[PDB]
Amino acid sequence: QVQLQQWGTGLLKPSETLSLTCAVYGVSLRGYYWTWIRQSPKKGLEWIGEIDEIGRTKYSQSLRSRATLSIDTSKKQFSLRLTSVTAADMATYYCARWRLMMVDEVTRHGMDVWSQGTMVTVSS
Amino acid sequence: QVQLQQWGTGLLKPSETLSLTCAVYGVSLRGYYWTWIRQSPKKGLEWIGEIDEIGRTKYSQSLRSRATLSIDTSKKQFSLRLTSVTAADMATYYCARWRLMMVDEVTRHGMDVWSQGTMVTVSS
Amino acid sequence: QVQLQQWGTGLLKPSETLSLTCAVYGVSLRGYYWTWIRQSPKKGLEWIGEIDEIGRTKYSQSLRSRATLSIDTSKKQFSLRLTSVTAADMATYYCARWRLMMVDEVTRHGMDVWSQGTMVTVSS
Amino acid sequence: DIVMTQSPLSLSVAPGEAASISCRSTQSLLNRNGDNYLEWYLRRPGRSPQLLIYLGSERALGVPDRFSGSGSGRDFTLKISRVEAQDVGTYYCLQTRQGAFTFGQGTKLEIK
Amino acid sequence: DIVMTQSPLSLSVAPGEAASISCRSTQSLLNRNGDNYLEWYLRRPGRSPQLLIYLGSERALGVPDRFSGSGSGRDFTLKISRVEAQDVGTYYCLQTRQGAFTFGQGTKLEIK
Amino acid sequence: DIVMTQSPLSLSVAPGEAASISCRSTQSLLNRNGDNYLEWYLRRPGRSPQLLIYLGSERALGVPDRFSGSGSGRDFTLKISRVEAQDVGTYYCLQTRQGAFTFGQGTKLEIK
Amino acid sequence: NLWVTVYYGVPVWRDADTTLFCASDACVPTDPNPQEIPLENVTENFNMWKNNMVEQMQEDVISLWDQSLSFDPIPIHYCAPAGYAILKCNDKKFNGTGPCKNVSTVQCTHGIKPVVSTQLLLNGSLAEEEIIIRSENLTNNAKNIIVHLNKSVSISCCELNGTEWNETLNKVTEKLKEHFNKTIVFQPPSGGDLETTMHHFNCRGEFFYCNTTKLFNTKEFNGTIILPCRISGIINCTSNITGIILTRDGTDETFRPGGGNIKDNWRSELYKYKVVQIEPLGIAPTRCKRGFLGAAGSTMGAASITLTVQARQLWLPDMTVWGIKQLQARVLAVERYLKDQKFLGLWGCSGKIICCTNVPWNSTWSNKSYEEIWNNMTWIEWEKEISNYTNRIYDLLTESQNQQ
Amino acid sequence: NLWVTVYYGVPVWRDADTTLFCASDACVPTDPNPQEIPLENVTENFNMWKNNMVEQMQEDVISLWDQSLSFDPIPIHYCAPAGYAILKCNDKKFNGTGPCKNVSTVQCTHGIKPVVSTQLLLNGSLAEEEIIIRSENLTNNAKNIIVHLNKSVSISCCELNGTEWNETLNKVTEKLKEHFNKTIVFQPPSGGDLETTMHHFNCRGEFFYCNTTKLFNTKEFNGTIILPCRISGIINCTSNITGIILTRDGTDETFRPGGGNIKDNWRSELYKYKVVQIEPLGIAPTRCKRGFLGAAGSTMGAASITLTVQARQLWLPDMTVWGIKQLQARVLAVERYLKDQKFLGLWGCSGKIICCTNVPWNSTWSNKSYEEIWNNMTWIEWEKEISNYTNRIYDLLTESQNQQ
Amino acid sequence: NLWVTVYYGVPVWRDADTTLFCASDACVPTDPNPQEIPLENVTENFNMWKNNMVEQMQEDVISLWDQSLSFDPIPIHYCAPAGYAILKCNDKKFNGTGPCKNVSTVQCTHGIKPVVSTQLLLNGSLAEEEIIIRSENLTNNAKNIIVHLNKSVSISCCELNGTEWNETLNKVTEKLKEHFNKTIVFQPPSGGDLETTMHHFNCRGEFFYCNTTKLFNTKEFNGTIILPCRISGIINCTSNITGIILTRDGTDETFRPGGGNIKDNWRSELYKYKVVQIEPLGIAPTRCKRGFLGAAGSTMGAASITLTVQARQLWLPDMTVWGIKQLQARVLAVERYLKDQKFLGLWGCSGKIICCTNVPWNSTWSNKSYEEIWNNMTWIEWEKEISNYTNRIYDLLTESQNQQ
Ligand SMILES: *[C@@H]1O[C@H](CO)[C@@H](O)[C@H](O)[C@H]1NC(C)=O
Ligand SMILES: *[C@@H]1O[C@H](CO)[C@@H](O)[C@H](O)[C@H]1NC(C)=O
Ligand SMILES: *[C@@H]1O[C@H](CO)[C@@H](O)[C@H](O)[C@H]1NC(C)=O
Ligand SMILES: *[C@@H]1O[C@H](CO)[C@@H](O)[C@H](O)[C@H]1NC(C)=O
Ligand SMILES: *[C@@H]1O[C@H](CO)[C@@H](O)[C@H](O)[C@H]1NC(C)=O
Ligand SMILES: *[C@@H]1O[C@H](CO)[C@@H](O)[C@H](O)[C@H]1NC(C)=O
Ligand SMILES: *[C@@H]1O[C@H](CO)[C@@H](O)[C@H](O)[C@H]1NC(C)=O
Ligand SMILES: *[C@@H]1O[C@H](CO)[C@@H](O)[C@H](O)[C@H]1NC(C)=O
Ligand SMILES: *[C@@H]1O[C@H](CO)[C@@H](O)[C@H](O)[C@H]1NC(C)=O
Repeated sequence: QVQLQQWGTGLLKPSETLSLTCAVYGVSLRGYYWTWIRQSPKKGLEWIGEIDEIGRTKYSQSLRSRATLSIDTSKKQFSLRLTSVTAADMATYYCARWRLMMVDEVTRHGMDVWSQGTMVTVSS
Repeated sequence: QVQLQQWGTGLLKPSETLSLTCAVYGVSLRGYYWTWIRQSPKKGLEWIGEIDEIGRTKYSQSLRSRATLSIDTSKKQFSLRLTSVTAADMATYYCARWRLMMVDEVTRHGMDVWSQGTMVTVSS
Repeated sequence: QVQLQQWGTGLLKPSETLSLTCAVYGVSLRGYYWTWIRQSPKKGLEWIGEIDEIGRTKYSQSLRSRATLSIDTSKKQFSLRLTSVTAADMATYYCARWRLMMVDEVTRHGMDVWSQGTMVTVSS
Repeated sequence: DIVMTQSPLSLSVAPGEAASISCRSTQSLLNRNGDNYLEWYLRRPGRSPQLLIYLGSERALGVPDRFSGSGSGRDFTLKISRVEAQDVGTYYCLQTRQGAFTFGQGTKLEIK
Repeated sequence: DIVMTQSPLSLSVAPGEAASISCRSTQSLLNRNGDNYLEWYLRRPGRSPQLLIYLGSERALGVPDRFSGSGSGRDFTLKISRVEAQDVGTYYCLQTRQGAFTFGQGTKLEIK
Repeated sequence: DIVMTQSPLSLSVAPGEAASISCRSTQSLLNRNGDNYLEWYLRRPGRSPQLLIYLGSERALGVPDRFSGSGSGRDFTLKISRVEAQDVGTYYCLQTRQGAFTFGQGTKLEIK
Repeated sequence: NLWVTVYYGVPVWRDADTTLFCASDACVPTDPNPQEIPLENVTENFNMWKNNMVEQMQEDVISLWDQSLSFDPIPIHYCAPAGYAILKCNDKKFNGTGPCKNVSTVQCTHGIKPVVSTQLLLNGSLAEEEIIIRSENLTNNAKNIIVHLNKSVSISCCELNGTEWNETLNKVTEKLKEHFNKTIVFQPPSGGDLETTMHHFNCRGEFFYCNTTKLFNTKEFNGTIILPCRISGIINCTSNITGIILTRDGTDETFRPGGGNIKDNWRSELYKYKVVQIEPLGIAPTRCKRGFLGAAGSTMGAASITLTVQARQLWLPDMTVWGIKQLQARVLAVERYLKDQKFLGLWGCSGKIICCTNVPWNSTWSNKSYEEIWNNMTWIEWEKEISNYTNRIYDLLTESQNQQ
Repeated sequence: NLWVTVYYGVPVWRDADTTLFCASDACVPTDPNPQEIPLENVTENFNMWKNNMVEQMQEDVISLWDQSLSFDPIPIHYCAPAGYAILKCNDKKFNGTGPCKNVSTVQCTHGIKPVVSTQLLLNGSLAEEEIIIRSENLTNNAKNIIVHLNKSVSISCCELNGTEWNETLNKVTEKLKEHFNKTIVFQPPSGGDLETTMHHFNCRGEFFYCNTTKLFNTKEFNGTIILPCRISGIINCTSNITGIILTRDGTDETFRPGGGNIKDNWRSELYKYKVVQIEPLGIAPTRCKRGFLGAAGSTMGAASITLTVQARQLWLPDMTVWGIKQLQARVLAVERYLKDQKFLGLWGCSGKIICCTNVPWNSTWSNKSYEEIWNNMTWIEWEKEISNYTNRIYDLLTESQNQQ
Repeated sequence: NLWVTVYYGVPVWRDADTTLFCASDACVPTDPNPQEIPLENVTENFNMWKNNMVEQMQEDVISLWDQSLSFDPIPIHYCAPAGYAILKCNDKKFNGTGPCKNVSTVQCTHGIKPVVSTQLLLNGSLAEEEIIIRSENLTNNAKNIIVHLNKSVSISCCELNGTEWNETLNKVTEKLKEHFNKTIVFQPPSGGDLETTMHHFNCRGEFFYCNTTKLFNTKEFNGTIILPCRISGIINCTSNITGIILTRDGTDETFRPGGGNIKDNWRSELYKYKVVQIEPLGIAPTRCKRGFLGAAGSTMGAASITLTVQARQLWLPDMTVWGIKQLQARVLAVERYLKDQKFLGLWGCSGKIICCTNVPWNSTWSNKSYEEIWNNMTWIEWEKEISNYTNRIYDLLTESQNQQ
């Protein structure tokens, strides 16, 4: 039984910077991938961010540089930071963990446990 | 020099079990194959069975389901057991020692050491 | 800062045996090639002989059976002997120290240092 | 880059029956030795989505033996047997062959 | 699964002369790097057989240097340069490439 | 075996100008990965020659950065940018691809 | 379908017995700053009564006594050689033997003072729980009993500080109640074993055999209480009552001090430790054909992914003299590594830690779904389950490798 | 035509020397149940006089005497290290030198009781069939003679029974008549000092020097005879005679008690054993290009095919302190294996025991037509014949692998 | 363009400290005729003051001295273990510290006479050209100094010859004028404890503490001077004055006999040797996409060419009990070789001395022309030029190799 939690921000004015923190309880973060995804009425599901535990990062081609992700193992959490949020970026955020197998490459399994999610809303 | 010897039955009527014992009086069974060849006044010399010292056995398709092979180590013999001898299977039996050579393969040299052979008859 | 020196032999009549000796002052004969090269007023530059430290030698096709080359490690020098010197071999001999690079095949760098070169005519 | 496309978006199915959902891609989406690089995800309304199918063939932990995926190349599908009122929701296809991981337009499973 | 064919079945040669035997196979008797997989044996009338030629080229202990031969593919042959009254008898050629080992039809050698 | 030929034999160059030499061989001089197997030497009148270009691209220590080389296949060319009273002399190509070594004809470079 | 794969360096261990080595800040290796690596979710069984710690350790301490001949005991440490580890529990309610869930791994044991005591353990390390009862089987009445305290009592010489005893007793028997359910009294053994019935220790290199009867017999202590001692007005030395040794005298029941020997004392002062041997080689099914121990106990896949190459194969000796035991241990470790590397090299597996081979995987070996092997089953128990067929698996792997 | 092929697991041995282990149940490891492996047909050259075992015997026993400074001499076995072997000649008419046929191999020697004695060997293993004579050269008067007995006679000390004594002397004389063609008489030494003339031994912890002059100065005991002895109101010594030491001076030839130093004693009991080096590397001509020591007398083909892949490096004790000599042996063995493995891997034949290489077979190396290579010669004979050119073969193999 | 390539067997070394093993003719490993390998043009800095080998030699001579608890001091030829080298400077004005050319390499050191002396070194190894002065800092620190002589002066018993003393004093004063400006004349000790104030040595089993004061002051001799002392006539002892220990007490200047300690006594000889560690692994740029130390200090090309297969692991003794230090060294050497071979084997460079792999050469590592790299710079300077990035280049090499 492993669980995830998120600390988030409420309503944001357009074009400023907002950060989302997300912590894990129950299992260490040494042997997985941690990713953030977002959902919206007009877009479905689109991948955003991926990170290992040493600090290897990976981002989508759309928001290649407009967002950054960081991790820390002292209290075992990670975080996103997104600058200049706009109206078209209506996005409810989810934390999740990809499981891995090493046979020839880092082959991927499903994303088993999903965080509750924060209804990050942007308005003027 | 090495020599071979055989023991077997005399007159045997069909549908019984034929048991033939063959003893070696020379080098051990460790590094050769022991094989049985059959000669008859009809159709020529044939092939019966092949045995290693571990117990690995090989048989022919003609007598696949009627002949079996046994070995031991205490007194260095090997033995045929052939079920349901028919009238058309009468055949003098010969023991022989196949030499072997190891080069990426079990290259099979000639069969130099041949037993003197024993006559076998059929009762009817 | 290395130097090459050579010992003169004066003039010789045709069909003679002529030996030329070349000593070194500098790095030992450890891992370089020691070769000689001939110069003529009307023949250009042609290759003669090559030696290593181990004693293995290489010669040209033009002088298969005319010259032999050898070395002496104690005095750190080398020499050749040329049997049946002809009147058509008016020559000037040069000693040479080919460098080497050991990467797979022994790649052949240039010829950094050159001996002063010695005159050899044929007397008649 | 990579775009999914699945059918049907919404279907009307009687309770307890079987439904098949087919999603297609634009690239080969086939492993050299492995089976596939596609996953099938399920989301209940208003809750975090779970896992259904990983690698295209096997099922996850705690999922009933009512979901089975198959396909190859540029077409994949999921069969679902003995649907219940609990499972009414949204099915999503996920792709992993290349970078820029991308879902497709989700499909709505509703009971007739 | 493999059948030999010897030729001739019987030939009558003057004593001390040279004779040649040839037997055909149904498959190529060639090793990847070896010589062949064929055997040559004697049989005196009413006595146990002995080795003559192994791997198609060489001869065993106590074999006089009068037995030779060679071949390839689906044809092999044995040769005697000098024959004696002692060697009157039979010669057989044997196959070993596949599992079903099988002899030939016998070659009887008799002196004029 | 291998004959080194080169052009031109003699040059009528103004002071400090650029001059180019082109030497052709009988076959290729290309290593599997190396630039070439060619040497490019110079000699002064009455003095012993020295190294200029080894492996066709680099220059040894003590060589001013005015000598350059290029080429492949059966044509290799060499270039000088600035010349003085020191550089008058004889430029030579040298071949080492095969077991036979040969300089070929010389290149007398002089100043009007 | 499913094909066998070799993993090297995977963190799975097993119980084993081996010779440890002494160190000190007969044995004088240097002791660096130690460190403890926690483990995530491993459950490990511990048993003090079946252990080789005491045997090797007692042999070493007796050797030190023999080599000595006027000295004070010096604290020492024990450490494992290359290829082993020391597992220690952390649960404050450790009942001597049983499972533990807070298990830490170390290379060098904590400080132990080689002091000898007979009836009352002196200079001993404390415990968090107020009082603990340790035994192999307290009900069987065929073994001795160790009582471990929380507040050490100062003993000069000899003298005892009065009421501190009484209150202490008022706790001890209380716990004993919930084990035997009767009032408990005490008395000397009434035996002739003068070597054990009498209390024994040493100070300043001089032995001390002291009589003691009032410590363990009720129906008045008040001020400081005194006892006779012989070999009290001769030498003043101090000591720490930390633990005591109690046995059962075959309604109210009587206990008896002194039942035991030196080994029981030594076990009581060092019992949280267990020697374990790592076995870095694993066989697992997947789809492919052609620091340490930190992740152990976690998911099989997560342990697989964190497995990375290492510069070192399989402390801080600097340039000292190892001695006989270290040299033997190093030789054994290096030959074990050579043997394992040859075993890997027998197959077509020429150096990679991750090794895919061409061998079919049948349903008999596991009978476990592919999902449950790399998402739920930890490495240690997976190896424990597959251990029944390891030799057959190795033989089949080699046979299908060389035959091509 | 033919090409060189490298075999690794080959049973060929050579002669060498080394140290050993002190099996005994100081150098004191354990000793489990041993086993003896016969050889089918090996003619082996034994030589007890040149043997290097006696030196190790004397050094180790002398170290034992110094360590002790009632002896209860434990039968001590000497165990060969890893990678070596011990050969025992079982023929029952063996003069200690020459060929032996019934040659077996054993891991650890039979029990030896290192009892010091002279002129009368005591507590030694008897002869299997009949009394025999051991000597380096019967015609060399500077050499000594060992007379080995078949029916031991007990001597109580001294008090000796004469009924068996003169019969044993008669049998000895009759046998010596075969080797020496003159009547033989015996005469006491009248030597220089105490040790070369009297009988020496030790019993129950004290030494005995006895006047044994009366047992050989034959001109009728017909009963028990008493010999003077000094250091009867003494502890008795009833040790049994196993053999005697006999020497000659200069036609009634005279034999002479006395002889050499203590060393010869261990020659009278450790003469059946030889120490032998295993050299597992073989080169053979084949038509291809691109347990151990058990059947070491079989034909090339049989020994080649019986070669299978091992799972052990190149075993009696368990978790025991080894000692200096054991560590020496183990480190030397592992270094030898590493060197040999690197040597084999230089040609790329790393993982496979059998390797065919691309080198033409220079027929001038051995002649020996291919038929007689794998049908008539033993492996050891093949190595003995090829040893003249092994270095050139190795160099050519390395050069051809380098050339590619 | 340029690609990295690994060479195994490069002659590059670095300063290191290790247990040099004792050896003599408690040290019996014996030694055959030694050999010295000259090095062509290596320039090596020597610092005898900070040498660690003398530290190991001391306290080991002390252990040998204590073990006997008369002595003919055997020349103890210290020698290096496997995988190490001893560099011997060979200049005539080396004075102990600084750069040295003509540096030779030797396996086993020169004979050393471990004779104790305090103020006058006895039986010390002589100088070669002229008297010399050694100090760690002659001017910046008032520390003890060593004076090395040319003609050893024979003294007996205690009994010295005046003429030689006057000559040596005159030459020493003249030489010291070259370093210190003031007039140098030697005054008496005027010190404290008699251990470091008088003359101390031992001879034929007897210690001698001779009060010597006439060898200084004299602000004369005209014959034989006598200085008897105590612990029949005195034993006819004899000795060779070879070196004198002096110390300044901060015009007219005063050196002082004695002072310092005995480490300085054993440093008066072992100042010509340094212990160095071979690191046979190098990386260099070239064009690819797919005995020892003799050439060190020569050009890159010659060392690359002469690097051929050693066909050995990386000696003098033959079948001898090695002891603790030998076996320690051998185990360490084999472990180092195994570690290095595993490190090389992580890439495809497994069985080849040279191996060139697929990694682009980042120009920031060297910033040196290819001609300059492979025609002008020796290996030892190249390793220093790359030592700043060895770890990262190794990691990049592994990362690029394991991708495929
Ligand atoms: C007390 O110890 C016993 C073993 O003696 C054990 O079985 C039991 O679980 C322990 N009680 C606990 C841990 O509460
Ligand atoms: C011991 O402590 C108990 C606490 O309940 C007290 O009743 C009793 O009087 C004490 N006995 C002595 C001797 O102090
Ligand atoms: C287990 O593997 C063996 C491989 O030899 C195979 O023969 C057997 O059929 C397998 N078990 C089952 C139940 O298939
Ligand atoms: C023992 O017999 C062998 C057999 O050849 C012989 O060589 C040897 O000389 C004999 N021993 C003696 C002592 O004569
Ligand atoms: C022993 O020799 C014979 C054997 O019977 C016997 O008659 C004789 O008396 C005995 N002599 C001695 C000296 O013991
Ligand atoms: C010597 O004592 C032993 C002790 O058992 C006894 O057997 C033996 O007969 C005694 N011998 C004599 C001569 O007293
Ligand atoms: C001496 O050896 C004989 C030979 O069998 C034996 O009977 C006797 O018991 C041995 N002596 C002793 C004291 O055991
Ligand atoms: C010793 O020689 C070194 C060589 O550089 C020099 O630096 C130093 O000053 C010299 N010292 C003495 C005391 O000669
Ligand atoms: C020492 O020698 C010098 C030589 O210049 C001489 O002047 C002086 O008198 C001598 N002193 C003694 C004491 O011999």
